[PDB]
Amino acid sequence: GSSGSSGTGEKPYKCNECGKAFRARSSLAIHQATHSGEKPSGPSSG
Ligand SMILES: [Zn+2]
Repeated sequence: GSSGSSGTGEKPYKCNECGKAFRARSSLAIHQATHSGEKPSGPSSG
């Protein structure tokens, strides 16, 4: 694995969906726009 630690690193925003941490809101939002998912046309996967 990895330590994923480079000097400073404050996690002001935390995604209550997976566990991601962004520096600002905009950064968090853009991501939250990936979780959305329903009525999938093609369950072939899973
Ligand atoms: Zn997330």
